[PDB]
Amino acid sequence: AVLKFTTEIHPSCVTRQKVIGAGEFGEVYKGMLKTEVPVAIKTLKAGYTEKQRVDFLGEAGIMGQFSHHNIIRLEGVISKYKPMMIITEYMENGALDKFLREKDGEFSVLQLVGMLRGIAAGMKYLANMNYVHRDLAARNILVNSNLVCKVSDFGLPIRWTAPEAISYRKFTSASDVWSFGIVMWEVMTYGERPYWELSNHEVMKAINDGFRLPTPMDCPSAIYQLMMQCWQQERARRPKFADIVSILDKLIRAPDSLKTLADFDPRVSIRL
Ligand SMILES: Cc1ccc(NC(=O)c2cccc(C(F)(F)F)c2)cc1Nc1nc(-c2cccnc2)nc2c1cnn2C
Repeated sequence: AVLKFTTEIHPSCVTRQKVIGAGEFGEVYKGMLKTEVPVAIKTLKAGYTEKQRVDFLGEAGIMGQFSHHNIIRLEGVISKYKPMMIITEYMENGALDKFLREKDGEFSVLQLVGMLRGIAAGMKYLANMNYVHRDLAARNILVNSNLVCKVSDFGLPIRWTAPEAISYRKFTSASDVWSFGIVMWEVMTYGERPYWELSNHEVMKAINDGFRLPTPMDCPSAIYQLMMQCWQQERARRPKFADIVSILDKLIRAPDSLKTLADFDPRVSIRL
């Protein structure tokens, strides 16, 4: 029943090709699926514990339940044979943080805001399904060849985490909203490191002292206003994901709304 939303894939349809990561007790590979389609494949290798099996098949089962344009698509699961596997779609463009950093300045404001609308729609879906992500960050978002962003989770983030989650482990959709605000800043800066060189303790002290990240360059005023309200100390005052999706949708559909830019604070004076 755990796998009720998932298709069981036969091992003969899967070809693992290269290791692209390490799972909790296994490797992640790039490979091919016949039914050929490129896929990502996470294995659970011999010797896994009971807890690891529960977490692995539980992950597969929740992923099978998710069917949304902005959530990574599960192709299927191998549970009847060993090694067990979770198989997803593969995105040639890869993870959003590296993608942005390698394409600095190459997109329009409308394209960047469109990416954020898609991420927000995915998060609205997860929150509605009562799934708390806990690690929302550009590094966990994949980009397809239509620039569509798919929320994912590759495993292990002070800089992205809401204060109540840091302080007492209160992870909710509202702490995900804080993270989403950080993702907004990541997108609009083309993948800059949140808080630059500040250490983790310096970031937490700054947040507690009331400081917040400054505006990206060339950032629409409405977009910075929105990310700032994602960073309200009081969890109950932050927008819900429904509010975020609605605002982003309305801004894109009336795109002149994005022409008004927030003032950028220069960190350097050049006089000529
Ligand atoms: C195979 C697999 C198994 C499990 C998961 N699980 C989730 O994403 C997950 C879990 C819980 C909740 C949610 C959410 F709530 F967000 F929906 C999502 C993803 C993939 N797939 C990957 N794919 C790629 C990849 C790389 C380059 C281009 N394309 C793809 N790298 C990966 C992984 C996994 N690791 N790595 C390094």
